[PDB]
Amino acid sequence: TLEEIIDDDHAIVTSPTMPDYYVSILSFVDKELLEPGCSVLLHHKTMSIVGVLQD
Amino acid sequence: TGRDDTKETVYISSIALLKMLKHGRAGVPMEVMGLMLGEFVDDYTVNVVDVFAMPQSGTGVSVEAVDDVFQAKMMDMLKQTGRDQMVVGWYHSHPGFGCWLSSVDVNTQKSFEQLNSRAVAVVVDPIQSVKGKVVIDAFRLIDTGALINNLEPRQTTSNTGLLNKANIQALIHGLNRHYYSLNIDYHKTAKETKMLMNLHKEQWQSGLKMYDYEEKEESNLAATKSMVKIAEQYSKRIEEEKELTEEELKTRYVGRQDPKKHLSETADETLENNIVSVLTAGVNSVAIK
Amino acid sequence: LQSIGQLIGEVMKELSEEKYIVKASSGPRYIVGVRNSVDRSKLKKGVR
Amino acid sequence: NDKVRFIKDELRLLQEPGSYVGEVIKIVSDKKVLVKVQPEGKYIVDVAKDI
Amino acid sequence: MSLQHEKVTIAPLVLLSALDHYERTQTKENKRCVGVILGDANSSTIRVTNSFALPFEEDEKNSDVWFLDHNYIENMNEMCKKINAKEKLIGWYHSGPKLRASDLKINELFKKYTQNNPLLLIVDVKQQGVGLPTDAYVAIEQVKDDGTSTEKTFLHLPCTIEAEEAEEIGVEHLLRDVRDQAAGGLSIRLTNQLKSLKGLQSKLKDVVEYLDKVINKELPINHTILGKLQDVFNLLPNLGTPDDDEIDVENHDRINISNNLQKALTVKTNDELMVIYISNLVRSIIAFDDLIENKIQNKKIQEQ
Amino acid sequence: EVKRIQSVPLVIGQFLEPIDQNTGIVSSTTGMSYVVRILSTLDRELLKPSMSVALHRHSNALVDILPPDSDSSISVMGENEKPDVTYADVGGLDMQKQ
Amino acid sequence: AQNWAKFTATASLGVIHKGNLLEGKKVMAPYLPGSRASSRFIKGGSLYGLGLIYAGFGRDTTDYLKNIIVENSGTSGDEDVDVLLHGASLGIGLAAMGSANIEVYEALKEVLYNDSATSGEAAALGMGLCMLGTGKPEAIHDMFTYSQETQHGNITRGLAVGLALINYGRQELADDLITKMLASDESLLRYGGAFTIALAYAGTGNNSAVKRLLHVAVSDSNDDVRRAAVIALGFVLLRDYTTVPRIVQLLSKSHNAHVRCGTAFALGIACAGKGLQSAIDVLDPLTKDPVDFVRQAAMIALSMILIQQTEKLNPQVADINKNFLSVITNKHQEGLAKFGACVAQGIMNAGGRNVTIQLENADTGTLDTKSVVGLVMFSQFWYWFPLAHFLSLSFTPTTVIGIRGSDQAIPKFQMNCYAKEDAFSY
Repeated sequence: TLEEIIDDDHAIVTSPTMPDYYVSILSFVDKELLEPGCSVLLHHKTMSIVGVLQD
Repeated sequence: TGRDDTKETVYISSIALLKMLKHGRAGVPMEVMGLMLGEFVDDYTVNVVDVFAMPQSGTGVSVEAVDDVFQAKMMDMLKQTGRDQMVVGWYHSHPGFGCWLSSVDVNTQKSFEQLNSRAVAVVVDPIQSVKGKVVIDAFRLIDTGALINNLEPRQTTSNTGLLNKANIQALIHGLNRHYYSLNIDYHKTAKETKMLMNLHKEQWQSGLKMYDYEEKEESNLAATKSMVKIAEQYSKRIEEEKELTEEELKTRYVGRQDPKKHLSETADETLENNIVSVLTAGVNSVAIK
Repeated sequence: LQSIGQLIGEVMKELSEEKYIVKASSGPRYIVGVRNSVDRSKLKKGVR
Repeated sequence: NDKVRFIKDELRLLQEPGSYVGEVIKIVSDKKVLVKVQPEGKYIVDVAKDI
Repeated sequence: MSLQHEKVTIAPLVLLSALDHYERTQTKENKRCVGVILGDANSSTIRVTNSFALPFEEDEKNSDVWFLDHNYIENMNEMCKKINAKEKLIGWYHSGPKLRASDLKINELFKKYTQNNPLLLIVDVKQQGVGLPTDAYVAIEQVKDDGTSTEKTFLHLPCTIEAEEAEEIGVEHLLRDVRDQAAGGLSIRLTNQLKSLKGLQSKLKDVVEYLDKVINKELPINHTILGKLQDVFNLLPNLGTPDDDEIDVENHDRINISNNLQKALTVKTNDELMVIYISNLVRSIIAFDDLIENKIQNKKIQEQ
Repeated sequence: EVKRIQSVPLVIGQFLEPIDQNTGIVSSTTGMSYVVRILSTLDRELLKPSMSVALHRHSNALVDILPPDSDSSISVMGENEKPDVTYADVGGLDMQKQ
Repeated sequence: AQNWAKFTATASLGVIHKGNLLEGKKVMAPYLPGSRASSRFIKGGSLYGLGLIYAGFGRDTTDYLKNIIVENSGTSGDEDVDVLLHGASLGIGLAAMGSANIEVYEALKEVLYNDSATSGEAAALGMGLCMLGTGKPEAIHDMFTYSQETQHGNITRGLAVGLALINYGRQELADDLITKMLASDESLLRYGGAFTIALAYAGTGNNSAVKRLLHVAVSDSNDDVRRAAVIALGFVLLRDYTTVPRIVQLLSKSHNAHVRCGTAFALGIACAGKGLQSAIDVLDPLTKDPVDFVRQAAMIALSMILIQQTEKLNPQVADINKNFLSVITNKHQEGLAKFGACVAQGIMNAGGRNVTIQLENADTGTLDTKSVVGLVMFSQFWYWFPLAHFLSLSFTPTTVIGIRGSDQAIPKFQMNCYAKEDAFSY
């Protein structure tokens, strides 16, 4: 769940499993398609916002 | 070089396998240790004759736990009895890990290489063995300088070798670093084997004794009455067997809690017993009298 | 530095003489072995 | 032969990577399913060839 | 000292070492290995943990001439206690290959060290018997008149084994055997019953020959020994009495139960038969579907 | 060989439900559900009701079974821990008693 | 190439020059002892590659080698003296193949008494080859005793095999030797006993020989003795080689991987010379067996069957070749598996697709010593990876050439079988 968006192409995402992360924003997403509250799709090995094609 | 180099097949005699296990099982969960007496012949054939343990002056597997006096004193004793021979390795136990040496135990093995050129470090698992057979593996440590410049493959050829993956990945890194591992074999004398097979001596007397016959009559009544009670269920079971598939039957109608299994087994038990009972008693009257 | 930390638990309830059930103070129940110095009459439910 | 072949390799089968149980929330059209594993977060993840 | 020791259970390792030690010292008949015996006692259960060799030289010209390394024993006792404290001096083994009248000179040396009466383990080292070739004797002291006033004699105690997890599995691991001293299954108990009969015939000869040697090879008349023998005959069964009859009635009951129990097994075996023919029934429908698929496959073969 | 993969240490699961005879679903007391293979020479006669069971830590597998008495925080009291308060000690409320 | 890899490499050369004696000696000439070598492996394995060329013509080469043997059987602990003495012993064993020169036998027997830890395996085998097929009891008495007394691993293996070697075509005269060995408790003497039945009862099928080797696989739980018993069935049964798949079908259902691994070599040995379609069906789950050394045996065993045949007349050869290449490339397969694929590929297209492994000549309907000794040797190599060039003694060309027999030269062959072109020149 996108907790707050930091303007530098980084974001603080809240996995519901509890550790928060200063992730990077990669390809196949736009930063005005992310709004606080939006769900994000995270890369498992190094956390990154890889998208949200979700309904 | 001085030799082509290949890792030892360890022919661990009966008395040494059995002894390391006794000491190390008792020592759970501490590290346990001691020295190996043997002889080195051939290009890979180490026969380990006996072991003897090294009294703990440390936590075990330390150089505070290896005492110079102790080492001296034990050797001096073994000469009187002719058990003095050269040290062909040292054993230890991990009972928290598989066969895989930890960093401290590599440091212990690095000191043994100075003592003896062909010294092994043998990891004995006292409880943690993953096969019916005892898992023990022997390792030798040779320098990083030969291994890196690619002399490790040459050393491992012209032998069947042993590959284990008990700690998976962790083992592989360690294995690599140290050296290698090789099949472990067991030396059996046919004197040794025969003593071990016999375990009783009043077996001859016992086979012609019996119990009181009051509790025999009791087992026979209990057996017949109990089989009525699972015979009632047994009729109900074969009302069913109307559901396609073996698995579906077991899940749905609880086909595993089987009345069938418990009757066959209880009938078998009381049955086999009454064959022997008649046999023993009928021998006793006519033989003795 | 040649000492270690040891997870405290409590004997939840005896299964056998070799195998005890210890519930640990981190959550999960374990089924544990014994040191053989540990007295078997001193190991029962409540004891830590 | 089924009994002895089976017990022997069954040991390597008991080097399990584990499992989890989730439940299908909804599908997506990249062939992926959103599952919620029960005391954990959801995973968007692909099907094998077994389903 | 205590005489309270009703059994001795000996680990596989104790047996294996002492025996192993005989050829490690490279002794042959009429030269002796003896070693220290370590373990638990002061109890009914004797539990024999370990053993270690001593040097031992026997001169038999005079049975008052003997070699024993005294200092060796004390030294070794202390080192073993630091591995494991449950190891005490509980005796010494003699390597056989028989008992002597001479083992009693040696036993006195071991009473010195101990707080139990030393166990004298006569380990016979060529290995005769279908049982264990290990005898246990503990010296017992009692006032008795058979030409003596106070007797020290050695009373036999049973030898059996007990083993750890590790030690049992290590035995099993050596052995390619399934055992036959077990008396578990039907098969095993059959083997045993025949071994028991053979055990009985061989001992009876030893008793029969002993008695021929008094009366014709002139050993003395030993009232005390015979006395014991007499009672064997006195406590014999006698048939053609109602006692013989109670046995007949007994046989009937057990064999009736075997028949009724067997009839249960006749249902079990027969029931299963029907279930297989069900599996055969299913396999023909399945084979039909296959046979249809394979009809289609053949047209492809022609085509291509 | 299978009785030698029941090694200590072990962690307790609780069997949730069968779905095969060599596969079942357990519920760990770590807090993770698993779908685990069941060891052989174990009966499934008694895996059918929800019962404690022992799991191997590093793979999640049902490597042996526990009797239904084990793995409770509670116990049956009354051994000597029961009060002395009989029917006799209570005064009236005769309707409530009956 | 380094170590024993170099010992292999100097030896491959005699495969090349097998049947050419002209430049035979010349090619190994710089690499011979007393001249320029960088290492001991060159000096020894050069004699090895020399013996492969000269087998059955080797009277010249026997004499040279004897000097090398007495030199190095009066000194030990020097690495050089040992690695040399091993290759010399192989050399001399092949060269003295079937001549039964007593002088060669005594000299090889000093290598054992010298107690080299390496050379005594080579030398034990070489001995067994020299005296081959007389069954002389005195030879056996020498080899059996020193086997019991030494505990050396390499040495003891050599002499149990040698006891099997010397008995060949004996048949019902090997019965005393067979029983003694299979009743030794050592694994080594049990292993060779199985092969005593194989070599002796080769070339003639017997009911007896089969009953006795089925008992061995079941009765011994040591993994090598189980293997040895399966291989041995092939050799007896190369008369009727269409009974062999039917037996070993059963022995490929086995839980024990060794038993499975030996089934490969038996069908290899039986069905080498003429292809058989039944045999391919048995060897198919052996490539799919998940134990590394079972794949290893299987891949080689497939190639020897379908040797000297096209891929356009047999559908299998195409698939099996494609597969061999799959195994090599993958770094996801073990080294055992890589060995099986590479070496099998080399047996298949061998000789320019012009040599076969004959199962025995039908022209007279007898067994041929060179072929047999080649394969039994081939089948041994988990104990010594260098030894698999012994297959050059068992590769025989079968080919039609017309000879004008009145001056013994070769005029071009003209067949009654008709030509057709394959139409390529671009």
